[PDB]
Amino acid sequence: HPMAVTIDYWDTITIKHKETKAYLHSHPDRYPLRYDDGRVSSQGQQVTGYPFNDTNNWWQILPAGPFEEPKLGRHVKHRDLVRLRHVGTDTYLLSHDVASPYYPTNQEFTTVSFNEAYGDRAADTLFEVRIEHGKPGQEFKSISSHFKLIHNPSKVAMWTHPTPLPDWGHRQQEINGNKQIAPSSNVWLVEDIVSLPADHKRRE
Ligand code: NA
Repeated sequence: HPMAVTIDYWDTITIKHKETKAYLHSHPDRYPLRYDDGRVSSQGQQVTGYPFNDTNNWWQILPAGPFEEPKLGRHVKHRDLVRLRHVGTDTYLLSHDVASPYYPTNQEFTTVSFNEAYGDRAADTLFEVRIEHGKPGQEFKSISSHFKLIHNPSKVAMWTHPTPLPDWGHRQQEINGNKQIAPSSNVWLVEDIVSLPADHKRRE
């Protein structure tokens, strides 16, 4: 497929849910302190699934360890640990054992600052890219690498479903951590390497 290209660290990408077609998304709005059932959220930045194309779908895929200046040509591979930086808010994807908006059993997904992501909350910002049918050393590619995104501390899978969030979440889809990895509803794909120009050698 001409749009199936190996993804490199520091690329900016869009991440699309295979079954619902929603894009992984974020924006400045926060989770409410209390849900209707009385549970308490982290009040962190919302992470949602959004059906349309906009800049709030853009995430930069980054390495898992200490901060380093950008390098070119470092391919992401099956089962690598990664961070995902939301470009529009300059925050870092995080999950933790706080119950999600609609599923008391599933982990909340949110974002955190650079200082948190490379400091005391670093472990909670690491996610494994588990390619469906992946083999050791296999390169992660746009379009063709269907994958599950596994939170490294807890082994929950990033998940979504169709029933929209309330108005506080802009009636977008919930994103949370599924305790079961096997379901096909845990499958995502990278639709576009946004940062990689159309004339770049990597597309040849
Ligand atoms: Na582009």
